[PDB]
Amino acid sequence: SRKTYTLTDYLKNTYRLKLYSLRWISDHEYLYKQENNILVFNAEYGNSSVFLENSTFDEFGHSINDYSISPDGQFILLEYNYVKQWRHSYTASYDIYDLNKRQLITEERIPNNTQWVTWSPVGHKLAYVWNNDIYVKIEPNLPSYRITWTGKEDIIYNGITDWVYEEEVFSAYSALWWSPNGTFLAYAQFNDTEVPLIEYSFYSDESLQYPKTVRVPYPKAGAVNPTVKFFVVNTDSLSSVTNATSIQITAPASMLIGDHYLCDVTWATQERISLQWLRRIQNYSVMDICDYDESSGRWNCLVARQHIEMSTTGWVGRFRPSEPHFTLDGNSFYKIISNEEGYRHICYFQIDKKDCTFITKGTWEVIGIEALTSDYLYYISNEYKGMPGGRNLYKIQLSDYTKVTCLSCELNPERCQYYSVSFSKEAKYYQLRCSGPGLPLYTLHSSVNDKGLRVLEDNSALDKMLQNVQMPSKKLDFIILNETKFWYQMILPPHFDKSKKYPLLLDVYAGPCSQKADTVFRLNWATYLASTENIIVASFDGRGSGYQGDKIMHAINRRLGTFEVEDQIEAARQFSKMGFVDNKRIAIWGWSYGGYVTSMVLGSGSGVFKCGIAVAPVSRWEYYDSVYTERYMGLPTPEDNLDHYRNSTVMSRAENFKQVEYLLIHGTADDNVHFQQSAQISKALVDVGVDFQAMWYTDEDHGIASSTAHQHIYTHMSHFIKQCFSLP
Amino acid sequence: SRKTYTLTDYLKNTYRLKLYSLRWISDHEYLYKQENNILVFNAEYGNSSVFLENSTFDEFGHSINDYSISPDGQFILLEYNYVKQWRHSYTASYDIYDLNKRQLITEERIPNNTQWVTWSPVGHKLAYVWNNDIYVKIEPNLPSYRITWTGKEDIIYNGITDWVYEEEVFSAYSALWWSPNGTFLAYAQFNDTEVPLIEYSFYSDESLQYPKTVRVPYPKAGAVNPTVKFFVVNTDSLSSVTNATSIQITAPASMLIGDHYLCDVTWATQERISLQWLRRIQNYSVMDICDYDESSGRWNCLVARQHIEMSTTGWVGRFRPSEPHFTLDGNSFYKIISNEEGYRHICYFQIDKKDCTFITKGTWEVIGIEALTSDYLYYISNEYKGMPGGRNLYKIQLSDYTKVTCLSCELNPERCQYYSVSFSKEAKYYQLRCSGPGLPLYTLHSSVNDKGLRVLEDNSALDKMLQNVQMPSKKLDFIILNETKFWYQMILPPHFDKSKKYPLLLDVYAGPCSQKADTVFRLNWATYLASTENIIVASFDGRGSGYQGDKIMHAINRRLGTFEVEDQIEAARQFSKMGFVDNKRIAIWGWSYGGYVTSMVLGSGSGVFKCGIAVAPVSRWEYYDSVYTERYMGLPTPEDNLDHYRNSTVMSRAENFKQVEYLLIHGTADDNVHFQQSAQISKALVDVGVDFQAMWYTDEDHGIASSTAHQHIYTHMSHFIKQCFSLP
Ligand SMILES: *[C@@H]1O[C@H](CO)[C@@H](O)[C@H](O)[C@H]1NC(C)=O
Ligand SMILES: *[C@@H]1O[C@H](CO)[C@@H](O)[C@H](O)[C@H]1NC(C)=O
Ligand SMILES: *[C@@H]1O[C@H](CO)[C@@H](O)[C@H](O)[C@H]1NC(C)=O
Ligand SMILES: *[C@@H]1O[C@H](CO)[C@@H](O)[C@H](O)[C@H]1NC(C)=O
Ligand SMILES: *[C@@H]1O[C@H](CO)[C@@H](O)[C@H](O)[C@H]1NC(C)=O
Ligand SMILES: *[C@@H]1O[C@H](CO)[C@@H](O)[C@H](O)[C@H]1NC(C)=O
Ligand SMILES: *[C@@H]1O[C@H](CO)[C@@H](O)[C@H](O)[C@H]1NC(C)=O
Ligand SMILES: *[C@H]1O[C@H](CO)[C@@H](O)[C@H](O)[C@H]1NC(C)=O
Ligand SMILES: [Hg+2]
Ligand SMILES: [Hg+2]
Ligand SMILES: [Hg+2]
Ligand SMILES: [Hg+2]
Ligand SMILES: [Hg+2]
Ligand SMILES: [Hg+2]
Repeated sequence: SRKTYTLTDYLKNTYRLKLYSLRWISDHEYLYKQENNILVFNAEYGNSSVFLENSTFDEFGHSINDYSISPDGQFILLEYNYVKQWRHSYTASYDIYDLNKRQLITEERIPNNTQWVTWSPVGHKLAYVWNNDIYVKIEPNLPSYRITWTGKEDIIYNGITDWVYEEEVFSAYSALWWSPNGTFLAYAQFNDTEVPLIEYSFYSDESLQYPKTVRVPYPKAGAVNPTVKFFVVNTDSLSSVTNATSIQITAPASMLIGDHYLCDVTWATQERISLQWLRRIQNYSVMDICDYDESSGRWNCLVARQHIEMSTTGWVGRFRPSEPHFTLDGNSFYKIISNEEGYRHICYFQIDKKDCTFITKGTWEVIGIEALTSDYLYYISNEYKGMPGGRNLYKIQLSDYTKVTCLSCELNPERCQYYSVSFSKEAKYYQLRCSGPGLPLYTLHSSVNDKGLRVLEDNSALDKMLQNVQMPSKKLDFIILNETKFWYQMILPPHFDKSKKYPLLLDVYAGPCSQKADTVFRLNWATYLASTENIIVASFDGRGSGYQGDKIMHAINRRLGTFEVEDQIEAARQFSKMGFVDNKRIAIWGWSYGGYVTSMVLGSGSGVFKCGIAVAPVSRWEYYDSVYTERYMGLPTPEDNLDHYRNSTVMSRAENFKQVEYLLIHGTADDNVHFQQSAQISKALVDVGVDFQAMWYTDEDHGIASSTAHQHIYTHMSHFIKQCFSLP
Repeated sequence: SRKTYTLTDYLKNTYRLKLYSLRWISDHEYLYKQENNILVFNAEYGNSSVFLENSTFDEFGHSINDYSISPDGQFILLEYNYVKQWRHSYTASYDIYDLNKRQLITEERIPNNTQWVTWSPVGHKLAYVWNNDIYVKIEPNLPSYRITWTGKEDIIYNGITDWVYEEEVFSAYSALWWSPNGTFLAYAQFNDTEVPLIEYSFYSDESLQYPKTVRVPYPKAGAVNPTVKFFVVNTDSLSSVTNATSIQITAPASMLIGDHYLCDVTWATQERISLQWLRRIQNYSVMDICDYDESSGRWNCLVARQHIEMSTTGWVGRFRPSEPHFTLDGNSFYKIISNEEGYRHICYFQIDKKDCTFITKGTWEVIGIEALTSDYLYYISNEYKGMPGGRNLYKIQLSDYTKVTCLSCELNPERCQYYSVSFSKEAKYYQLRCSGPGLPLYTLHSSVNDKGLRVLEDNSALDKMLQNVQMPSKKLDFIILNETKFWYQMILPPHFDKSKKYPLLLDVYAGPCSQKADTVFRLNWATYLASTENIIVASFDGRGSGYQGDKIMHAINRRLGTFEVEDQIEAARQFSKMGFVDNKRIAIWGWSYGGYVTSMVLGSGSGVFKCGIAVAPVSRWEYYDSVYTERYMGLPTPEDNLDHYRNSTVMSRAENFKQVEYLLIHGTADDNVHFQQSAQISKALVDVGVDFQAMWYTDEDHGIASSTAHQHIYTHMSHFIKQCFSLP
């Protein structure tokens, strides 16, 4: 009798997950916004106070989009007139509110169209980027000191990243790193002069008479990449009129040999910076340790103190070289690295010593190092119950690596099997965030004896609403393919009954290092397909998938569009032999990498799939960005990996699409996976006389996330799938 | 007759219409290319021989695209390396083969990437355009003299048209006019310096890593237009030492006041040039008559033989000012002019005399004037039987305008009701080509005692094949709306039965001056729909339609998207009364203006149509080019016609599309009706939550006519009509 979870429930967000996003501000307090008051909370006791009254900024005269409070708490940054660029980049205007007075500063304001701004870690110095150059303000109401003069739109970038660096290398727009002191300001400079431009039309509102042409410096696989330089400036010695000096730190000679990337920057102490470099052929990386010289005022990077990682099996790291976590004295650090068995585990490195010491081991992987004090290293892993799709927090006593406690595994075991965490300063307290399989649960904890303090949000409201709906359930399990375990999940209709045959939709991603079978709770399209349409929605993690060692993850090295495509096909075959799936109605779908795989699968000739939908697919690896593509495929030259670049396009399989119903969807302002990609798919299908269905989304990007396009795309795909499956 | 006319039949051209395309070279001979031999025929006696054996250029090495025989028969131009640009423009390589000898010319060759070439009208001089400048060659083997020096890609065009002039004003790439003597070369020069650029992506072959951005100067409604100058050069007085002397003829003062166009250039005599100009507000045109002053060496245009044309109820002419046809002495001319009842008839004008004398009159119109001799003017009209969609050749004895003979009306009246004609020089002979309603029939005739000489092609072959096909029939008739006849045509399934109820597809074009109901024989998609799927395919000529007088044609003046739209809706309602139509299955489709009307009708909320298809539609007039749009719509400013430009978009009717099923299709490289227009349609349906189907065609233009794309669009559109009509 209860209602079923509908498409409109998913589209209009009727059943909302409650969050608890906080920001630690010391070792025992955090910020949290409640009824848009900015509150501070005391971790030990739970009492809270109003940091910034909800009311303040009513008469400000602009919607305020975000805020950033100075560390040594005298000022707050108000961000307004936000306009987005890419995934992380944007432009905004900024005001500064002096808290020890009820006053906005009216002088020497951060300019409009500022590209990035950051407080120093302690105090209240500011650094920002405007017209691609860096400026520094020692006091909020004083003139800034201009640090760089070479900034030039789409060409020279100081303190911010260009397109590939934002998106693929740093996952950030920012390229500024303050000293822990606030003394030094380090920054990167990117030069894109000879990087070729992607060009596409942007139509805008109907009033625009001529379409705009967007031009973005974007290196396609094998193309000229941007170069990079690294600098450090002393912020304590600046002059009102005299030009600031930037000291350059040069990449090591083993990188200057050819094309390379700056992949990570980390201050180990007030006087030591760690720079992690990577070769364009992403086989070799070097961490350089650079020390400030009292005498010279320059920075020395001793060659014998370089740390080097290489891979024979594939590439370095998952999506990048892993982060180094330094002990307080900066004399040693911890880092995740692939062990001799090919499983990622924590290694202990001492700076002027060469090898490292593994401190964890086994047939599972450390997902991340989350905190480090002198007594303990805290990390997240998939160790628990041998479930690669689960995640828990652990604690290692550094005096004996065998002394390891799981801090979250048994807290609430049927409801919580996927945790992330956020530690205060010095790791005195931590917030735990369980993401499933039950409703998300956010808790607070004390480190001394790992006692539970409270419960921050338990989603009881959602719980009450959900009891009135026929929610689907989720099965997480594995099949054997050729001697090996491969995991999958199924989202099953309510009142599931295995004596019936349900239509099956295989929801695929399957890019290198990905994981689609897990223990997270989600309310999504699949929820609606199972709850209302009685469709089984399955995801499978095959070769190339992550978190289960390099034998599985690297199987696809230099070979995209191969075993990962095959494995999705085999999984669907096995699913078909389960008494409960009807083999006449198996479909497949995905987005991005999932779109490519869906396309390759539909073009395989397998006969297993009746229909599929590819949204914003990659179609040919030569059309994709250098950093991501070359990492897995090398260079598209005859000298290297051209042949497989050519053998692994969707277009080459055009003829086999005659056996299937295909829906191809792409946003025309996709700066990431260019619309070109799908344009070449349709052209090939047309050259061969194959009929298929299509939809472009005007001015939409890779997310197709504007509110109306999002409703529209899922509406269209629901129609397509219902008809494929003969559902009214 | 058994088997039916199939989709494949249409797409594969199983049933070809034979043609007889001939080229007159004198008063009594024509060239005809059979297979690939060029044959010369004698018209009086009908004997023929081979002019150029198909074998001659076996060792040329290059595939020859076309040929052009000099007028004195001494040389032939061979065109090869043809690369198509827009509708008429293209580039190519040229050779000249010397006929009396059998020698290709190796000296002073026409250069590669030549943009236009033309022989003088009588002899063998050559004029060509390369890199936007004009060159002249007195003899094929001699050095060319450079006439212009200002040529500049996309900016200065000497002797060739820019995009708008090519497509909309001259309907030709050429902008060169040799005098009948070959003495003078007149030419036009276009300046597109400030015309804005339309920009769109061209993806090319799979191998292109980065898409190309195509950029073309194209004036949208109300934007800056190209300017034009007119020059004349004496080609008998050229020298290798001195530079060519071009004499400018300026446009009349009354055009010089504002933006204007050069619309038509005609040599009246060896020394007299007629230039027609039109104001950007296409309500005033001026014909200037200019004469060469032998002593001065100049050209003078007497403000007093200026002839003026103004429309009260609309614009001037049909798609442009009508062409003047000068008597041999040049002192008088005939031209089609709307008379005082609003019907287009032939007026006779004497060069320095006021007014003109109408030599035809009646409720019907002259379609074109085809030939002029001392004693007779020949012309085509729709007078016969009062059928506006019928066409026939007539003769008027000039010494008594009441003596009018119809030359084609009774040749074969049941098979032939739509004629065009091609006259030899001096009009001693004519080829009639009948287009329907029976199979095409080409005949040759002598003008003396209009005697039929021979049947050239009767399509006997096709006739026999069609006997074995269940061919649809065509019904051409009218309905009476207010007190006015509006014509329609229906294409009917074989074995039609007025007792059953058929689904109906309304096939629309309906732009200004157009005609979709006529007596022409066609083998097309409608043929298939009717013969195999049993769909009635109807078209209707409502207000705004042509050839029935200005009252109907001008009704849509400054109001595109109103009455032409409503009348299509009303025609469909009327077809529903007629008891052989299933009124649950009515669809509408169209291309271009037809896409626009289709979309305006689907979005009118009439409830009359179930579904419809729009191909490369105009969606908002501010997006379309200046010359065509402003003719019918004036300028889009607050002082002129902005309100109606804004209330006639497809986008404003978005919400209404929820009542119907729509398929929108457009090529991404459409340089005429920009993909933009459909991108704005799609985005408006998304912002209102309307689902619909789509198909973009990559790198296709307004014609979407490469064979694979043509096959693929009609295939996709057939599936769509079939499912909307519940037809397997
Ligand atoms: C919590 O309460 C204590 C005791 O009154 C007070 O000192 C502290 O400032 C309070 N913390 C907050 C964040 O309101
Ligand atoms: C920024 O924005 C406002 C309005 O857009 C303008 O008045 C102001 O002077 C600009 N400059 C600032 C605030 O730095
Ligand atoms: C950017 O690199 C190019 C080399 O192509 C060079 O012309 C230019 O000087 C560089 N600019 C800077 C500031 O490094
Ligand atoms: C037609 O026949 C006449 C008489 O022999 C001949 O002179 C003429 O050249 C022929 N014409 C053609 C085009 O074959
Ligand atoms: C045209 O191009 C071809 C091939 O590049 C060359 O052989 C020829 O010399 C060029 N010049 C001409 C034909 O005027
Ligand atoms: C083309 O027009 C531009 C803009 O007025 C003008 O500056 C230029 O001289 C013109 N050039 C020619 C050759 O007519
Ligand atoms: C010929 O005249 C043009 C302008 O009409 C000039 O630009 C060119 O340099 C001249 N060359 C000679 C040979 O005088
Ligand atoms: C701001 O906070 C107060 C105090 O809790 C709350 O009751 C009020 O509704 C809030 N008002 C706004 C502007 O959200
Ligand atoms: Hg990188
Ligand atoms: Hg990296
Ligand atoms: Hg990866
Ligand atoms: Hg014109
Ligand atoms: Hg014109
Ligand atoms: Hg017209």
